[PDB]
Amino acid sequence: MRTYEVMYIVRPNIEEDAKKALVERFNGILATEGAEVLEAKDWGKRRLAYEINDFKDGFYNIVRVKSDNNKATDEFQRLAKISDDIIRYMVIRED
Amino acid sequence: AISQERKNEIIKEYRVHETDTGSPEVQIAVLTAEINAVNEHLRTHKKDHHSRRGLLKMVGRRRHLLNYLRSKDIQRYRELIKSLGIRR
Amino acid sequence: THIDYKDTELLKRFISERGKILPRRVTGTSAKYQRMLTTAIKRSRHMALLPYVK
Amino acid sequence: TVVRKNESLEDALRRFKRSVSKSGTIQEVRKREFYEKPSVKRKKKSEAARKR
Amino acid sequence: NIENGVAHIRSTFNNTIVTITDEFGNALSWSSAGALGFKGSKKSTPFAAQMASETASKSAMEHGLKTVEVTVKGPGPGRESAIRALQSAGLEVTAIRDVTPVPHNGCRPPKRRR
RNA sequence: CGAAGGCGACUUUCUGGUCUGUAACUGACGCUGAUGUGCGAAAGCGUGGGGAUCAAACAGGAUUAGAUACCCUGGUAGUCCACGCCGUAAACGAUGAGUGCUAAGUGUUAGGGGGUUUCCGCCCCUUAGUGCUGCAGCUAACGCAUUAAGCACUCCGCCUGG
Repeated sequence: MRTYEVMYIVRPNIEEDAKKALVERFNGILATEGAEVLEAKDWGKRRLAYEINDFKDGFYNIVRVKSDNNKATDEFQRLAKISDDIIRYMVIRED
Repeated sequence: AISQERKNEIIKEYRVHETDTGSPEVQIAVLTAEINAVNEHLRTHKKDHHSRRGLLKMVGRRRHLLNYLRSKDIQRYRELIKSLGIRR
Repeated sequence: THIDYKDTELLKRFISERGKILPRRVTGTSAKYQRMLTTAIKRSRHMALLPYVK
Repeated sequence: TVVRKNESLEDALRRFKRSVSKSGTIQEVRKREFYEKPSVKRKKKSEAARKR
Repeated sequence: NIENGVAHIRSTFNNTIVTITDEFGNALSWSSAGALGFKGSKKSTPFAAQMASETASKSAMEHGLKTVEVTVKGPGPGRESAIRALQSAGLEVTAIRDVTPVPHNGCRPPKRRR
């Protein structure tokens, strides 16, 4: 029912597919489980404004979820600091 | 706190006439389930004290409809006391 | 319409150039116009698109 | 954060003192010297601003 | 070693110390700002940051660095008479930076002085 | 915004509640509000993160004619927060709460109303308010005057020398 649109970043020293295969684990979170995902805004070369992971680039990743349960974002919220590839998220909702 | 389709759901099953919103019985499941909402919703937030009087001040707004159910027609009050579960 | 926090181009003329936010009085907008633009600023500022300070 | 070059140091001193002037940096560390109470911080937020 | 560095000062209200260093801080020499016999209400001078500025600047003698790009990180009486007056040595001051600590309401600050 | 104590980097969760507009409906379903129940600012009785900064108590240095006072720090609980409260403030808008009516101008917060249009801005109707000046009436005067202390009605509470 609610439309959650998380915004994580990945480590921007990557290729196109192994980035997408990394967020394929996120597509198993933020596109499966009855999500009916409209789009996947995973951006390329933005510049990271401050020195998180001391990086030269930044690959912004807005992925929508849409569920009446809110499992996906808070699942990957509980995943994020544990793993060592994901850095951000910013979910939003609108009605 | 209460969604539009759900009140418009209970006017199908519990109205006294057509366009009868504001009825005594049309704020009982609206009252007590939204209590039962906030009964569990302030079970989460133990300091939801302003939302606590939100349902208690409309206990009397339904009770005055139960109070109004006496003087005009008492058989509707025998009907509506025995319709659902409300004490006293 | 509502301004999203990715259309910086019609938003950055309201910001301060050295890291901060300019107010609503010198910018010439209304209160709801400022406040919904502030959400576009805040979700840009806090989420690294606009910075805090550098 | 402002580099002043292609000149002498006088307008560079008059840039540094101006970059200090157009900033909530020296005013902020002037603001953050001691504590004013929130019963009296609104006396500053009214006698300088509600009269403006 | 020469031609690059940072003249890293933090010009306080008393005793504006000057430490010349590289662009990656290694502090070739520093100067205590009371080195001109300034003890009480005396290191708050223009001249604590005029000659004791060059008691380590003219007496650098180690890198021979000439492009300095001095950085200030605090308020003081010898602040404008530091960036001018580190160039009392005449050391081609180029890039002054007002990178001072501005906490977004950092802690609980102290009490008013009665 | 919140009844009030109050509420401040934010992103999200659960919500409260405010308000406008259309006003659909029930046919006054209201107000005071003794009892009762809550909140209840700060400090104090105590716990665990607290002693980083601040800081009672204590300390040091001198000034000063006088000290350790006005100057200064170090620093103890107390601090910060969570975990129990106590039931107190100039908790004052020094105005209890609900309803009718009598000069204005002036900004401003939200919704509805538009005329030109504007390249999103000018002018103006209205609602609810937030404010600032200001009749008649008022008081002892201050001052109030649509966010009445004016002109009327209902209820509670309180007062009558120090």
